[PDB]
Amino acid sequence: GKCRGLRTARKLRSHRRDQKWHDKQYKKAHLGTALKANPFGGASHAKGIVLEKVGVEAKQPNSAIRKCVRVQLIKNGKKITAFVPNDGCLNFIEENDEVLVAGFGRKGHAVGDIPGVRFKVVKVANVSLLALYKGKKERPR
Amino acid sequence: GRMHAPGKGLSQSALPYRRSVPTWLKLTSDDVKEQIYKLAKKGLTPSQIGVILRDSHGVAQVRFVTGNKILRILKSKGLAPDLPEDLYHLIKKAVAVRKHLERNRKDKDAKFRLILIESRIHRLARYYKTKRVLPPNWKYESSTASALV
Amino acid sequence: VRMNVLADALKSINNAEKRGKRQVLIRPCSKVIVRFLTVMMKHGYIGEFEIIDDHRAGKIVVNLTGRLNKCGVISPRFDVQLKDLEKWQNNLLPSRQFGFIVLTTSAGIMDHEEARRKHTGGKILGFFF
RNA sequence: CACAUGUUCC
RNA sequence: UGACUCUCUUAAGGUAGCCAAAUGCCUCGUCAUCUAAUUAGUGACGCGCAUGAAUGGAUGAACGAGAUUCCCACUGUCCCU
RNA sequence: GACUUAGAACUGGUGCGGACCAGGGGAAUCCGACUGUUUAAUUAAAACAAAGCAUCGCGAAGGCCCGCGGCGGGUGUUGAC
RNA sequence: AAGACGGUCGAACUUGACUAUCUAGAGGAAGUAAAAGUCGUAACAAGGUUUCCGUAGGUGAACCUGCGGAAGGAUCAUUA
RNA sequence: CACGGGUGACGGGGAAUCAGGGUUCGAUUCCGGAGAGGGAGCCUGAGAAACGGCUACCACAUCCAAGGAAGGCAGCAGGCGCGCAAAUUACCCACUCCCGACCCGGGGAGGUAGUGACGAAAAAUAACAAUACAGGACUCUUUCGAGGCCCUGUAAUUGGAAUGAGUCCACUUUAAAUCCUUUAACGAGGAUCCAUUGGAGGGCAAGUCUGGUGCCAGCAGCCGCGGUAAUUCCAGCUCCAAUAGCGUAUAUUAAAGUUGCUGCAGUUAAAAAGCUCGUAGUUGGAUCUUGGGAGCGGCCGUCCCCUGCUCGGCGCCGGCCCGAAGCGUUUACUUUGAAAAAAUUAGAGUGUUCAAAGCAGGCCGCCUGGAUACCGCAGCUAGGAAUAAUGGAAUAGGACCGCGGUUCUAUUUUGUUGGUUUUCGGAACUGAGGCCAUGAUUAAGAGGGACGGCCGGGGGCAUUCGUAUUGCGCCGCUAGAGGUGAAAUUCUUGGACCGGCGCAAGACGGACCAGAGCGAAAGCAUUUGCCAAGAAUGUUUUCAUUAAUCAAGAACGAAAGUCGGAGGUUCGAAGACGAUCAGAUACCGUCGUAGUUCCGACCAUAAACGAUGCCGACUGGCGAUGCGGCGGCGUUAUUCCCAUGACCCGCCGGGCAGCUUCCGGGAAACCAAAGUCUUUGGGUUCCGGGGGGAGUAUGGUUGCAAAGCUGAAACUUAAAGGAAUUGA
Repeated sequence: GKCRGLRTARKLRSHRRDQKWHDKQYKKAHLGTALKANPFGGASHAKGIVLEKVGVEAKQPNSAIRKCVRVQLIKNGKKITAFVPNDGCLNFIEENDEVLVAGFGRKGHAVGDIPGVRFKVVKVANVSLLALYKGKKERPR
Repeated sequence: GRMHAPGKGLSQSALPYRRSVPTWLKLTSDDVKEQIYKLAKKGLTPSQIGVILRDSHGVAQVRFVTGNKILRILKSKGLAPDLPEDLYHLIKKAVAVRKHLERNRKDKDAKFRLILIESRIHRLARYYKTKRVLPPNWKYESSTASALV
Repeated sequence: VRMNVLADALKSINNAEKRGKRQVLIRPCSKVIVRFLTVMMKHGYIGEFEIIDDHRAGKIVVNLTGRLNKCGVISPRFDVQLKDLEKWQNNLLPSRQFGFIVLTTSAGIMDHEEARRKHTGGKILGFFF
């Protein structure tokens, strides 16, 4: 602190209050716009409806094709290009099936080779995709 | 460190340690006071009585010879002016700048110089308000200040 | 202008101690500074001081030894309870073996050990070791 | 007096 | 489509602005709105037969017995006398 | 010695600026700034005028124009604001 | 007792205005992310007109020019 | 920081998390408030604006015979919807208490169970011995190898020993149960009664193992792997981390000294507003009581005193001693005491077998416990007088000691009965007194002001000079003259260019001119005059804290630009033309509008830079320079020397700077400040939180306009950037 007066507590508190708004983490957590733009709305997981499967081209040097799914929510109606987590799992997903979509772990930032996707699929048709890969569960058909 | 100048000069008086009366001075306290009353009667601000007394009359300081200082002696006999000397010369200086500004209104340097005295006048005005040597409703008004010399 | 007087005195003799002057002059003389100098002398941190009492704020010439590391000042004078006085010396003094926090109490001006003996708190003044 | 430009990996 | 480039020509080859306008034949131009239905009106699009800068261009607060479009209310204009 | 204003109660078939006097309003487009003037007897307007703006000539034996005529006339009882 | 009269609290209805959020929209101007696209080469070496800032104008385009500044310039230096 | 708006806000006790400080949460068992779908009104009752009470409207919903009637699960269950998200339409008043006329009846309060990897505590998934071996401390053996006095481990090698999980009865438990414990019998050698979840390039522990894949599939929080030898993809072996738990997403905390009070940074990485003034706000010079004495321990350490002025008893001879009550500048601050719900927190005791827990329990009826701590911040009371505040008397309505007169009045008293006046106790007023040691700290290497001699491209007004440039007049002589890298555009026998003499106009102020001076900054250069101002120096001159930084606000503010006039020499945005080039719409050259010049108003932006806010102190020297002052040999002018000028040698204050070094600091460049900083605090403003979006949109405000001030988010990105070294 610069001012060191014996009764400058309201000056020091106002400076710390104002300079907190210049912090990226404080302004994100204390503004309605950050929560408005979030499709989850503070939710850890959400259910959505598959309307199409979208292939996403990769970034600089590492080049491949990433398998994604355009997920449309039920609680908000917004559309999310969610990423299919593991290898060979797009054969598991079908059209017009409800999916449990969460984040991937970077908390609102595009992850690695995939451009513009922050979301991954956990459960499909109330059946876990991890057990589908392991063969522990079979899709009801 | 002047408050309206960037100068940091060091030039002021320095009294000697001893407060005793000089050995060459044979003028008693009342003889100094009647000399002070003579200079104050013919018109003289207390700064100037101290000046010429140490020049011709050879006194070191009035506070050491008499019991009081120059302004305090005039206040006892009521010969002190209505308003103090440092505010008087600031108002006199402010009148001269404003009178000069009437003709030379292109003088932006003199225009900037005008606020400094009015800044300095108000600092002396509110200080003398707390010392109760001026009336509590006294206020320096620029248009009617030309009546005072 | 000169807001605090003890702060200017302590930093002036700290600059002389860093250079290692045999004695140092501080321009103001105050009752607090004289009381401050008597606290350090009983512990032998400095050489013997003397004041030059003119008809103004006097000047103090303090003889210096080489036993002083740093004598700081805490501004403003925060009041110190008996409960957190251990907390004050934890993050200010170098160790618990030595280092002295002096702070003014109603009984007078003394270091933190003597304030514990008299069981009296007060406002902090500075630290020195 | 003019000397404009030549995809990415180590 | 086309910034760009080649080329013929004159004294300059229409710049800023504006437009189906009191100025556009094609034309009832195209799009949106106003309607149940609009060759009318408004806002945009400009390859403008033949817009355009004191032969003044654009703008348009206030006003106009100046010329048009729509709405509320009002009524024998009309149903139908 | 006054007229004016405000308030309260009661009351008449909700009737009360009771006759007379007496602004329909709103949203837009084009044009002209406006007040004004104009084809007496078909066109009151977007036409004319208007302030504002920009040019041209003239220092008097001069610019402009009148007069059949003359040391004729006006601008001019004027002089670049 | 039903009921009527007047007063008070007063749900609620109609109409009108204001405001919060979402949102269609002919047309228009932006930013971001790829291109082995096209046009040129502004800046980094005096980058071939030294660089940059403020303010105006012009031009397909980076940009150019005028005026005044700064070196973050290629000069801490040049003489009776 | 009123009012207003939002609140993804019931509040608190408290919860998580922290060395210290803090951050986040608190719908949730205790307290208090609000409600029963949204309002509104009411009856009864002590207590309701009650809804497991009515009365209406609104919205939803029910039966109907179509006339009518009737409802409020945010009470326990339970059903639908909503969701990522949350249990049984179970039993019982046996415990806790509550209600009633009451020992007796009632309680979806509550208790007991069921579901239930919310979570927490305890804790299975094995142990021993023998054979082969791989070996370890010892003796011999120079090695080899030996016995195992002592062992350590490995091997579906073998062997019995002990229990649980489950089957399972008796008892207990409980209202009836259930679970746990006890009890019998069974119940394990691959004790098949078989433990999973992630990963194996780095952080980060653990294969350069095998095969397939070939920038495809895919992996990967990040860096990064994959394009035919993949330590990173898919499988197998093996190994590593936790272990009935593990992984992932979301949100928060610490790490974050990346929000910095503790405790950040601001010259170059993010940054000090262009500068100044300026009321709030914040911070503020020194100075008003130290010392002595009685006692004890080996000059030092410890206790008491420097308090003053109604009622009683160690009492004693009007006075003295002691005890009690009251008054004695006010705070902040410090110490103490009371009042300070529990639960929770720390913590005493206690073998729930341990522990999470709980408040019990232990001994041959007794012994006992069920503590203690804080409750800040706020309020009360009591000791202290350092620090930080406020105040006393200097026109004295100043403090004490007796008072004199005036007014009313408690009255004790006139023996009682009645008037009066006063001694008398109280309150107030007025005049003469006596006395004070009769009442004034300092003048800050703080500030303000006065004065003296200067000083300065400081500012404004007027005046004056100087070339040069342009144009014109005249004269002379001429075929070229301008301009360029080179040419051309341009002028030219109608005489260009050049020379000379002049005239007129408008700009500008060279050399002198400097790491010099002045000014808050922008900025300021011909002579002279006028007006006002200013720093520094000198001062035994005046006031006495009048001070420092400042939001709101205000003044000035380069150039460019705008509006009115004046004037437009030169230069010169735009534009025209000639060159260059692939093109020039640029750089070059000839013209040239606006502008550049003066006056009156706007505009408030600069690389407005020292890229370095302002006030105060300290910390090395060295030679200069500006001003003022001081001292001194001497050279030189007025001349006729003192004194003043010009030099020379030093000293002082600050004024701009420079040089130098291991003060010190910094990432370094470098810095006398960019130091006196993890040994972190002198004071006060402004301002920054990776890079873009973006100084953009919108909103507000100013401006004639241009544009000026304030000022986002969506989204995107793993780097951008600063200093320095080596190559190119």
